Amino acid sequence: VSPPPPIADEPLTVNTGIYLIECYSLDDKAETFKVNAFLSLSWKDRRLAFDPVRSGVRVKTYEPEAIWIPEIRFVNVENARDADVVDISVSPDGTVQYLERFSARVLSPLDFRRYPFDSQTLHIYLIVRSVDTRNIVLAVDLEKVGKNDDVFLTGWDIESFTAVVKPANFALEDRLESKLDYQLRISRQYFSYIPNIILPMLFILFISWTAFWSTSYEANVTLVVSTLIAHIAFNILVETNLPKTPYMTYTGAIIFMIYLFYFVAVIEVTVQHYLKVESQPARAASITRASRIAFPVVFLLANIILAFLFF
Amino acid sequence: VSPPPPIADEPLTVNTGIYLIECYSLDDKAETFKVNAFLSLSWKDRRLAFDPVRSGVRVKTYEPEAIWIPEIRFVNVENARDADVVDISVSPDGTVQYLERFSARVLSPLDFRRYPFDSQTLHIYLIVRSVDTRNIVLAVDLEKVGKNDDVFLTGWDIESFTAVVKPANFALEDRLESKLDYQLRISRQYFSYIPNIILPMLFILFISWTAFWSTSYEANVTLVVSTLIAHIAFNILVETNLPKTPYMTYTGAIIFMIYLFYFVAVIEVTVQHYLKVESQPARAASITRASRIAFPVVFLLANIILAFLFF
Amino acid sequence: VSPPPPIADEPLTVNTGIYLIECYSLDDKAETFKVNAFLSLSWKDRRLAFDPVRSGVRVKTYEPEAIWIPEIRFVNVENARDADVVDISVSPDGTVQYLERFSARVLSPLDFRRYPFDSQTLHIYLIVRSVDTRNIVLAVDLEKVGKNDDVFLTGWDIESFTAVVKPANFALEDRLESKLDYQLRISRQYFSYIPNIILPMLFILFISWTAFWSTSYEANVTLVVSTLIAHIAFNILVETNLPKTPYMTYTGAIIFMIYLFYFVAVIEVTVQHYLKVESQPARAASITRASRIAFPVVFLLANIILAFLFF
Amino acid sequence: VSPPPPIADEPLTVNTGIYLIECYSLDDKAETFKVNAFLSLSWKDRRLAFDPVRSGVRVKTYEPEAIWIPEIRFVNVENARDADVVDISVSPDGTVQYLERFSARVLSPLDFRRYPFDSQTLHIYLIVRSVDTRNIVLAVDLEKVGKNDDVFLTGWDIESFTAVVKPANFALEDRLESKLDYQLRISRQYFSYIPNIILPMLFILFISWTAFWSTSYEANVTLVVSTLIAHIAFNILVETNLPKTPYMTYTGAIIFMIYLFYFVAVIEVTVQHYLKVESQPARAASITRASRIAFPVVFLLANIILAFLFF
Amino acid sequence: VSPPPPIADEPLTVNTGIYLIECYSLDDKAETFKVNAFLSLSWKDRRLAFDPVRSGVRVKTYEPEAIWIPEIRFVNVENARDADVVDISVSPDGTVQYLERFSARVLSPLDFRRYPFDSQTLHIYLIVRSVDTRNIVLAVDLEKVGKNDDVFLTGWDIESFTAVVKPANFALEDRLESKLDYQLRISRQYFSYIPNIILPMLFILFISWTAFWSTSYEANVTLVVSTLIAHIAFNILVETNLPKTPYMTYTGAIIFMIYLFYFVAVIEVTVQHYLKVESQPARAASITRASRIAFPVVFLLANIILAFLFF
Ligand SMILES: [Cl-]
Ligand SMILES: [Cl-]
Ligand SMILES: [Cl-]
Repeated sequence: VSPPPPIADEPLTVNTGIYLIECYSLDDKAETFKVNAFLSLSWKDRRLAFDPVRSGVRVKTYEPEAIWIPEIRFVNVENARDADVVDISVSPDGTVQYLERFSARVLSPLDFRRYPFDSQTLHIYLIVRSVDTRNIVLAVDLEKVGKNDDVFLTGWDIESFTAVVKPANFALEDRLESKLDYQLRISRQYFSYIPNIILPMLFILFISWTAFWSTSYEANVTLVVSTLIAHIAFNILVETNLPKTPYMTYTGAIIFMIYLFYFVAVIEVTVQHYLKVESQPARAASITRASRIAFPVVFLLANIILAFLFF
Repeated sequence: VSPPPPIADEPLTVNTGIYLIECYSLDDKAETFKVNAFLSLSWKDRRLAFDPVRSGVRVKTYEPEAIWIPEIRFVNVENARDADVVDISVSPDGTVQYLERFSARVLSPLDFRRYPFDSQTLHIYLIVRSVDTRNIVLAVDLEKVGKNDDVFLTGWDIESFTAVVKPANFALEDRLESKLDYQLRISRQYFSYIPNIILPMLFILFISWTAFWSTSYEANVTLVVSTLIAHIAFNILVETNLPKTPYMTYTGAIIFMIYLFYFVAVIEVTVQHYLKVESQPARAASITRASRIAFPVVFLLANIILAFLFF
Repeated sequence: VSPPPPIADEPLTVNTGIYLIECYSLDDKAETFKVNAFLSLSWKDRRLAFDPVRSGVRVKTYEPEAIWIPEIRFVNVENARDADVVDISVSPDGTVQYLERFSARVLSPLDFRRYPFDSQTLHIYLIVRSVDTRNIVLAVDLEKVGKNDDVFLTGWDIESFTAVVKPANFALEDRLESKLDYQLRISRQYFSYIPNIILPMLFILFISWTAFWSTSYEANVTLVVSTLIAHIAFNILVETNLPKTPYMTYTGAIIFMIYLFYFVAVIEVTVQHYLKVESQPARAASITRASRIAFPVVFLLANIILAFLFF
Repeated sequence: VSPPPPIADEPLTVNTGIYLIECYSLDDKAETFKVNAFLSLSWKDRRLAFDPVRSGVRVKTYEPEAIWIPEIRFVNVENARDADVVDISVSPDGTVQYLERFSARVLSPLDFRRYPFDSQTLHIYLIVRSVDTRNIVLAVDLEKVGKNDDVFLTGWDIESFTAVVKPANFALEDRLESKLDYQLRISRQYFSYIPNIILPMLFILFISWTAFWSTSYEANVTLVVSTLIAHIAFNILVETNLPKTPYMTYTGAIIFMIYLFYFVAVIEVTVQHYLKVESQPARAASITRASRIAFPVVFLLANIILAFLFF
Repeated sequence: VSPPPPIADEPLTVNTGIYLIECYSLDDKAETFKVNAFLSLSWKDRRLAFDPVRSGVRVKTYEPEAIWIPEIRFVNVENARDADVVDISVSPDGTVQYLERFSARVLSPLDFRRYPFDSQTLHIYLIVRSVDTRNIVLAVDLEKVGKNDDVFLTGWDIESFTAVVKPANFALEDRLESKLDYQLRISRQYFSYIPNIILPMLFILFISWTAFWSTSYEANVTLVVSTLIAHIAFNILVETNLPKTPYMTYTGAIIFMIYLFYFVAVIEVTVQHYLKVESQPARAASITRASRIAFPVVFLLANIILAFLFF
């Protein structure tokens, strides 16, 4: 075959809809996710039209390579989609109803600034290249767009699956291409991170601060440096969950700022000990007593400085 | 082709059965598992019926694309099934017997609340979309549903493979779809976890508690902080076996509660030492002697508080 | 096509043979292994028989989908086999010679009780489903079963590749199925494990025992707890080589028993120190001197208790 | 089919262009990256030419296996490309316009000398083998070469995608082959590495240096050796991001040089302690006080020695 | 089709050549590597021969399934090769020129005795099975065997790609098979390993030896045991780069021998301390002073004992 000829000089509207049956494998590091969904297309090809009265049953089915079907292709995917054709129904008036079920690996970027309290807007871009004999445009059949009540993306809640109704079209290598935008919004399930990363990472920090109620370098070094080792256990665990962002993550800031509250603690401790060899135990254990508040304070300030700075 | 015409105005019962030949790769983190099984279908298409007497042999075989075969598709899979067709036998009266062997990667969620003492109900959902010319319904051929005596899902015992006989059917994008539910129940083999995770994780905790029979900060810090390091070895090992649940796991609770019995131990130790610089060795080593029971008690209580809270 | 009609009322013998060209990727954790082998089949279909004298060359070749070929399928595989057809030769008398080379991922379980001193019996099960018009049986063409002198399964020696000549056949969903059993026996190359896991894991234990010739808690805690950290390095390395068995592995026992000889060492040390604060340096360093033999003894006993218990 | 016959004795120019739709998965260790792009070809086959006036619409479409299409193949790929054919338009004068969209895994080496401040020149080599009946040459259709404003290669900025216009051609196994060179230049997003690797790796080093303001071996050993442990945490993390280069990386130098500033620190410390048993506390704590500047100096020198040496 | 009939009673020589376009992914652990190469075949089938003077152009091209092409198959591969056919040219005299480009994952074992200073001989074995009607033999077209100036196998230098000209042929399941042997020799790029594994692993050892210039058990235990921890960091990193060999690696020996120079160091230290409690500070610090040379000596001896033993 080859396309429907234009009765006027109009371009052909093709009526698209994506209905999600599964979302799975949101891979943060990779900035991807797998989807499994119906893709539903719908266009007018009068060449196929017919008389219901004489022909018998209302609507006519075709095997795929019988009729002309538009080159609808996903933009932002790695795996060029794996699809079964489900039904092709042609209505009396030459209007076609195409349905495939597909699954593909989509490549939408994620913004980690607010990790692990972030939300995202995933993107499934649909395209169609316009042929020789006529232009083609896509548009949204808002009733053939949805998702399942099953659909669970482990570690995220799912807000909306909507579609930007207006396809911005444009010239790509001499011909026109029409591009739609489907939008899956999600919010990270942050609960996990409290008792798995934050509360522990804090306890091991707080332990470090017990060297303010001690005056034994021999022991304080152990206190602070050992807990720094323990903290390092949890920096290398968090920084490889995520990709190398060229912008600062919020968790990453918190974590990096902690590397001072160890560094500076060592300084205080190293000083308190210094002065006590230099015999000013008054001035030494002024500092050390100060710290007992300075540290918890400057922390609760500076986490609130950051909190605001990031939200 | 195209479907059997409805003699009355009835829908079309299709007679389904899944017989498991292999279950494997239950992936906890992914919330998936691979299955390899016969799918057996069975429907009435009178167009194919015949006279055995004037025939040859009793029953007639067809190559797949010869006859009309219903669009039976798995719902909750990532890999749209890999299938070889095994036999299509048509009985004299137009009743078809379809058999394929398939294997697919199924995506059923697991509830980790009781890990690693949990059990699960896996789900293989079968669907069929209803065509223009008539509706289609599924139902269970209870004699064509089973599993092998071979079948072993490493790290789980397998209870039942049954099927919810009544398919709840419903409207999806204008047409009807009929959905069955096959149910594989399993229970985790928890033995591994005793001598691999729990008993060790306890010994390293108990060691921490030897700092109640000591009065040497210089050493006690080492005792408690080192064992905390060792414990951290086993938190990062358990917390990446599993997915990030937004609900509290039972193992996760135990583990998180342990991070206090290190934190609080440090407090006690830090205090006992504090008081000894402030000269109340009586009051100091009252506490220290108390702890010798307080800790083991509050633990056996609070593990039994949790145990109950989770079971 | 459809099968050879039975001249008597006999079932059809199909003459099977597997010749291994490669075994590779024995995956302990997965309980699998990849094989790459000739599958050779051989049956009598008189419909194909012919006159050599008049027809020309002695034996006739056919492209696969020309003749009737039996549905031979592997039972215990994940990847339903990838096969090239190599030759189909039909002898004058209607006897067919089928040869494919295949490769597949086989799923045979392994028994780890004796790891890493274990041996295994891998299993490649061949099946054939019996048709409508006649029954089918498999049997072994003992001269078409072997393996290469190349074949190396890294980390295992390979004993035998034999086949249980008698196929136990049986009824599966109304029809007969005939199942053969091919058996690849292997023994683990345990040498690696001596200087990589056992000898080191022992040295770090023996170091722990230097705290019996010391009377400095400050230091002994360090000695024992540090070496316990080092030992933990090698428990988490061994326990993820293997799958979670619900039965006790021999290596796992040894390892778990070691977690006492650290625990109990801490006890002794914690005691020796205790008594020295309570002023019985005699009784304290009686124990400590006892231990110097108690420990190495109770170890050589209890590894020999286990050794016998497991062999 | 078979090629266009040469009107003169000229070779055939084929007009190539690659338009990148996605770059992703730059795998440093593997020295690869996945691309997804239009490949656009364009040649003159007069056999296909026609009269527009009589034939109807201006330009003629063909299904792929209808016409002769040149054997264009990618050189430096692992996955021999996955391609859909998009359009084949033949202009009146026998000039063909071929368009496929492809995606492939490209194998271009990366130079890590300046990691993680490096830039790279990726390479997509296009080839065509020349046939019996005539020679074939490639050349660049500079207007059909570009990339998207979407295209993001996580962790890199993308400079240019250009093409070396002149294909160097040559004899390979008796016949000619013509090879083009497309060039994707990129620069690593180094920001991530400051607060994730460098600043921490420095703090843990600076802590080591607090043992110059201390005179307690018992503690200094702890200070220096513990921080060396912490540093080892970050050497094994960096050295497995990257491949085993046979040339010195810049990060690797820095890191390896740090292993001296621990080694030499131990020496100083071990000495200061030695002398203090030998009773020259003057000479001992001359050294120690010297070091307080020697170390930070020799570091700022030697990082600047290297910095220059590498840039 | 079916083969060329033998004019005499000779077997058919088939003229093979492999030209490497890419080698990549030498996987030490797996004992594999991916190759991407031309396979070029060449045989005499007179049935295809012709008269150039009357037929027109010198040489005739055929689509693959037109002519008889020999069953050439790779022996030692996991992935049964992925191939495009490039050209089939038939010369006037019935001699065929076949060319495919293929890529496959080859399974050649590597000998790790001398790791990481080893070299290897990779193996790509070509086979052909001999038919009913006549025998087939392979042989090398030495001018159609080579490699690219591009070809880079990251972490190895590439010496030669040659072919054992004489195919040893043999009987496999009743018929003859002819097997060629192509040989890719490579040498490991060992530079990486000096500043990444050996020099550090030595510094951490040398630090251990600073406990000979100290007489503080409290501290020496820390010195030696901590550095043993640090060394363990680098044993578990080296021992999982490589497969479990049943023979001793050279790196593995060095590493295992190091586990004594920690063990024995502990002994010395544990002794020096013992004697100081038993009051022979002379005899104690005789040993300690001896060691200061004993250790570095016995090391430079015993690494040279081994060096020789392995080379
Ligand atoms: Cl697509
Ligand atoms: Cl499906
Ligand atoms: Cl290609």
